[PDB]
Amino acid sequence: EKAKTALASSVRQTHQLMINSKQLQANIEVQKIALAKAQSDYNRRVPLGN
Amino acid sequence: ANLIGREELQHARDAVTSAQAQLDVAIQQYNANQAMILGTKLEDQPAVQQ
Amino acid sequence: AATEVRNAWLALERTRIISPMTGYVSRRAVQPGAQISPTTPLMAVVPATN
Repeated sequence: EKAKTALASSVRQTHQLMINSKQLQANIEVQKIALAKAQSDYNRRVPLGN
Repeated sequence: ANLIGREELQHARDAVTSAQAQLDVAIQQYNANQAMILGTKLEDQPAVQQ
Repeated sequence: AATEVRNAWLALERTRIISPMTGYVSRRAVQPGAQISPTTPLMAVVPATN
């Protein structure tokens, strides 16, 4: 029974890591949105500068 | 109706998308740490049985 | 964890001693209530052939 409990705990921890992956993907998405905005703002300034 | 600048609307849409990304991050943070508490009852949790 | 569970299962299943021979029981020395170890002689099996 002790060994079986250990197996269950290990399975749960692995599942937690797999979820953390998705969390990091969401963080990537927010950073990408920020970059896209900062890029859009700059392309409005070049024609004025010319 | 062509009243406000386009960069104001762009910044509104970007804000909405960023907020959605942040909510996704929060939901994922919750989904992890719910893998540990899968078992409904406190007495049945793997740690206690050990 | 699976390796640890398999070792536990083997240890549990080895609680039934099995005879590796088709013979006859000669010098029994094990009695119920006895405390035995992997070195204690329990009985003997002597084949009737060869």
